[PDB]
Amino acid sequence: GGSQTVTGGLRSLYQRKVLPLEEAYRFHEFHSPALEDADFENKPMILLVGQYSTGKTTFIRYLLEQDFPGMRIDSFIAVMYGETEGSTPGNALVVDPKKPFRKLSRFGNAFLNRFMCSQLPNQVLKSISIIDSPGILSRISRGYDFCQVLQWFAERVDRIILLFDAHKLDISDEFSEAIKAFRGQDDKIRVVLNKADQVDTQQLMRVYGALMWSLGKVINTPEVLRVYIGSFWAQPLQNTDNRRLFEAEAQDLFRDIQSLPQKAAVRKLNDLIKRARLAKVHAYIISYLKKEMPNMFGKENKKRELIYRLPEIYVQLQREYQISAGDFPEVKAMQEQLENYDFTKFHSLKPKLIEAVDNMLTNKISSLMGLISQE
Amino acid sequence: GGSQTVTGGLRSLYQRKVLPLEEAYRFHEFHSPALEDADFENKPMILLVGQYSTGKTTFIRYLLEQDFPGMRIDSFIAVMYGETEGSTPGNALVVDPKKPFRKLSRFGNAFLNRFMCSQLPNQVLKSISIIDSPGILSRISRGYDFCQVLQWFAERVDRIILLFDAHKLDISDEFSEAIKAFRGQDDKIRVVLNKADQVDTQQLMRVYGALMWSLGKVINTPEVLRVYIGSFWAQPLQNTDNRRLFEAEAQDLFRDIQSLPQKAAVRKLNDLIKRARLAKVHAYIISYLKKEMPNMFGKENKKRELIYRLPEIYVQLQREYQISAGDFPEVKAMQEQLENYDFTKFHSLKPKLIEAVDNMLTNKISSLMGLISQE
Ligand SMILES: Nc1ncnc2c1ncn2[C@@H]1O[C@H](COP(=O)(O)OP(=O)(O)O)[C@@H](O)[C@H]1O
Ligand SMILES: Nc1ncnc2c1ncn2[C@@H]1O[C@H](COP(=O)(O)OP(=O)(O)O)[C@@H](O)[C@H]1O
Ligand SMILES: [Mg+2]
Ligand SMILES: [Mg+2]
Repeated sequence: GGSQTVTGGLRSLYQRKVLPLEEAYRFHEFHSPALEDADFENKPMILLVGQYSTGKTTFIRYLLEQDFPGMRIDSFIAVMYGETEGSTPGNALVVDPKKPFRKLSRFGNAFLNRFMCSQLPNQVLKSISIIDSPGILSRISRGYDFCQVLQWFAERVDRIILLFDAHKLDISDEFSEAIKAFRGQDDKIRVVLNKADQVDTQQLMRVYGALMWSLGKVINTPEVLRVYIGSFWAQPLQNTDNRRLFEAEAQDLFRDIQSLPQKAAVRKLNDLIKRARLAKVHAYIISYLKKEMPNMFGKENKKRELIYRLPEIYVQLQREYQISAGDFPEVKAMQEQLENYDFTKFHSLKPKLIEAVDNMLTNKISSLMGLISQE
Repeated sequence: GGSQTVTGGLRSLYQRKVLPLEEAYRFHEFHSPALEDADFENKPMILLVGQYSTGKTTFIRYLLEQDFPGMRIDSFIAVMYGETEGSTPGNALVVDPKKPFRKLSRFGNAFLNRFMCSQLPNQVLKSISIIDSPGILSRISRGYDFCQVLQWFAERVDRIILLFDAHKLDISDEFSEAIKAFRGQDDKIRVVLNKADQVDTQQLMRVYGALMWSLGKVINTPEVLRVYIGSFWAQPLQNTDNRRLFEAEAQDLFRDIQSLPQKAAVRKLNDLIKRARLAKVHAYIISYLKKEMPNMFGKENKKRELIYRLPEIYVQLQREYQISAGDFPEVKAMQEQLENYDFTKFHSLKPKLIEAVDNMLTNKISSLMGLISQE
């Protein structure tokens, strides 16, 4: 709801202020194409990795506080918002251009047959999407590369939740192999020690301790991971000795997840800023190239002189516009592309378009970050 | 007290039954010398490794339930039993032949000046000895190799206790370097998470979790370590939310330490058994060598034939005495030593002496293990 206003504000600011400066200097043919409305309406995703019978399917029902189609308390499920409670098989989901699952077609039927999108109107899903994963075992035989599909979600997911069972902590080689496939994205990982009320207090310490022991043994990062310890479902507690703990841990978890759409808003706001800066540089470059072109003859001779002297051009522009060499595009990649452009057809500099962007960066953004601040 | 009877029983059984079979065939000149009474009166030792201000000195006062000389709540201290409360500086301790600290002389004054033996009549010390260690810091500058002296205690100690502070868990590089020096003896290690009542329940989980995380990150062993979580001193509890836990953990700790003298008794009982078996083999070998020697001439010629055919002798004896080739001494090491012996001066086989040992192994040991069983 509130972050749908943020989404609208970003799209608006981009189309009114940034996009015209990209189109004026063919930004989209050099670097990246125009941003579609899909680039803005992204809800942060969560990947649930956990062995069989850990409680992932219940964990989802616990957050949503509601059932979802084809939940059945094994395959991949993408739980997302939807006007009506419905289910979409994977073979059809990977064709939907309004879904991030279009690239998943590379794994094929053996995977698609074990892939589904369950939709339902639920508050949680208005803000984020949950991707359940098949329960890892503790033999093997899947007609798709299970460790590569897991890897693929991890790179496009905002949060990864390793799920472990305090009643039966049995980290398997397959699970460990999956965790080693998530490395390089440890900041996305959190852990959940479920069914904590099933064991007595001493046993919880042995299990929880043996968990961290073997995790750090695997991830080999000085940055210890966060483990939310509790019993995550609607049922009563068995071993109430740590009731207060399990409740604070659940609140710490709800706060983590509830922050994801906010963190995403900022990430998008920063990406829009960086894009708007790159567009400025691109406009200053093309403009200078146009400025120097002769009024009539020696056009192809001047074009090649500019391309060869492009490194000097960069420094020329950095100084007379106080801009960083960091948001400049790579020198050689430009030169390779500037070969294919009639320099004389470029547009002279349009101060009207740059002012529109600089007025966005100085004034218009301070308010959005204020709209994000009001959680 | 009770394990002083075990000590006496072992010494008695060795002197009455084993030692005469070793002396009859010069066992002590080939393999290992006669066992002194010191070889039996060993009390298991404990090495306390822990950073500064963790509470080691209090931890010791907690177990003993009593002060000890020069405790001062930094240097090595060997807390051991003693008729009277006294203190012995290190420069004099390393000269005492009735102390295992005679080899420590290799590190010298810079270490000896930071080494002491505090004695006192205390029940705990009748059974075991505690070796406090200087508090590791969290700079460096000691005039002795701190990581080599620690290593030296670890190899002769029965139990190593890593001590950590839940109020300020700051594993330092020096401490980690020490823990890496204990590897290869992980079975001796236990951990103690002290001051657990100082933090709230959630913070305990973060600290305890971060501990195991970085420990397994260091020791790299699939065998997770045991961490006794509590507040180990006579004072009341601050955060009573986990009173029951901290009490069971302390009892689990007292049971671990209280078992050490029993485990040692068994280790000695097994070592005596293995020695008595090796003595038998040695007696059968020397006897056979004597048996084959000619009654008069060709003595040096026969001696060399036997030594060369000694591998065949081993198999000859293994079969006609149903004994394992495992407790046989190395073939070549014997041959190198059998050069220096007038074979004709050996003694013929003495069935009287072997029966004395076999009667010890069949009958006399079943009772000692019963004396150990009665904890
Ligand atoms: N918080 C909990 N405490 C104890 N048992 C639970 C809890 N949550 C789920 N379970 C049990 O664990 C089983 C596994 O549930 P499910 O989530 O379907 O498996 P998976 O997590 O592998 O999808 C269920 O039968 C349920 O009864
Ligand atoms: N169980 C405990 N809980 C809280 N504080 C403690 C506990 N035991 C000791 N302390 C405090 O920690 C400090 C360090 O004590 P000491 O054992 O002398 O240091 P070290 O362990 O480095 O020898 C002491 O001043 C004491 O007040
Ligand atoms: Mg599931
Ligand atoms: Mg101390």
